[PDB]
Amino acid sequence: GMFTPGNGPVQISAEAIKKRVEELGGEIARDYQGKTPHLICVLNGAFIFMADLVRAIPLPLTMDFIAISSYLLKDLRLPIHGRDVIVVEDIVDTGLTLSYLLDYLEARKPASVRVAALLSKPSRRQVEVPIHYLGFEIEDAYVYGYGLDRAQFDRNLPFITSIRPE
Amino acid sequence: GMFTPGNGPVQISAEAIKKRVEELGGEIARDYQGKTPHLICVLNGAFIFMADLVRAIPLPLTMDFIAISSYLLKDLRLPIHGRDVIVVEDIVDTGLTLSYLLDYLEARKPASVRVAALLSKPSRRQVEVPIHYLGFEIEDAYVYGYGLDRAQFDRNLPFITSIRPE
Ligand SMILES: Nc1nc2c(ncn2[C@@H]2O[C@H](COP(=O)(O)O)[C@@H](O)[C@H]2O)c(=O)[nH]1
Ligand SMILES: Nc1nc2c(ncn2[C@@H]2O[C@H](COP(=O)(O)O)[C@@H](O)[C@H]2O)c(=O)[nH]1
Repeated sequence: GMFTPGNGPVQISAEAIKKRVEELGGEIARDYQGKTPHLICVLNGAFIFMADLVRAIPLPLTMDFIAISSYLLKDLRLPIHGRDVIVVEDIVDTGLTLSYLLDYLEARKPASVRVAALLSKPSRRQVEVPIHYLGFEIEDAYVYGYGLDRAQFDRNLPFITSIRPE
Repeated sequence: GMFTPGNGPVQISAEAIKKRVEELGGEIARDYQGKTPHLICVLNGAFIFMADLVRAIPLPLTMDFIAISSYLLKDLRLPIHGRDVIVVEDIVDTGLTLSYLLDYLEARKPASVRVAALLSKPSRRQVEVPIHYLGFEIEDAYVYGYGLDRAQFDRNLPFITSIRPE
């Protein structure tokens, strides 16, 4: 029993991920100095990114967890009105899901909204959505690991890997 | 801006936590060899423990996330009937919540159910519940950090700390 990488074109080590997440955390801490952000994790794929990210943000903050599908499974529990909100996503593909979520959150009138996403495949972008804190921009490929699944499996791989289009 | 420990009687470093979680992961991997566990994370407090734990279990597995309160906020999404289920909890206090959850899960007839909890305060136990994979047994105190909150705050501290009864 060992963690094995797929043969896809995208591969990112736990160490590389670790270093990038720490930089993003430091960036957020700096940008939100003097404030109390409310980080909203988009389940299920972003829960590991969320876990590592928050531990790299030396600020007083709160968090929530929600589920959403393309075209809202889990609702918000804490108020976001007037809060400085930070959405934590796993990967931005077409951008549809994030687009719906941002409109949903904006309807409640938060003080501000910024987005943190571990990955982004801009060649697949169909709706322009903002990503203020991006881990890595990658080519078009189906990735998995580090929270992201492959038919519900492989969310436990400590690294990001992928399969071939075939 | 820096992570600061409270003055309570319970203090556990990120390093100590890291080492213990890795041992538990190795234990699960060994016990569940040849099987495909389904880990159910009890939100919100156990999401960091969950993130680190799964990355220390070199086995094919699936996961889900649910919310529950003393005396069921977020429901199950994946089937558990016939599955070898592992509940991932943050801390066992009176044991009431875990007791309800186990009965809930058992009603669906899983193949087996085992429990992993980062912490346990047995002096506060009112209902005997099983913990097959325990991180640390601690004295009675209100802890926070590493996913656990203090009025919704401090879930981001990379270590477990606590406050004084006063
Ligand atoms: N596991 C995995 N999920 C993906 C990938 N690309 C997109 N997704 C899923 O699709 C969701 C939204 O994609 P989008 O709405 O931007 O098209 C993401 O949050 C993610 O859960 C991928 O390459 N691997
Ligand atoms: N943050 C924090 N939460 C606790 C503590 N003790 C109990 N809880 C919360 O209460 C829930 C269940 O407690 P129980 O049902 O065993 O009495 C736990 O899952 C946890 O969320 C504590 O010391 N600190």
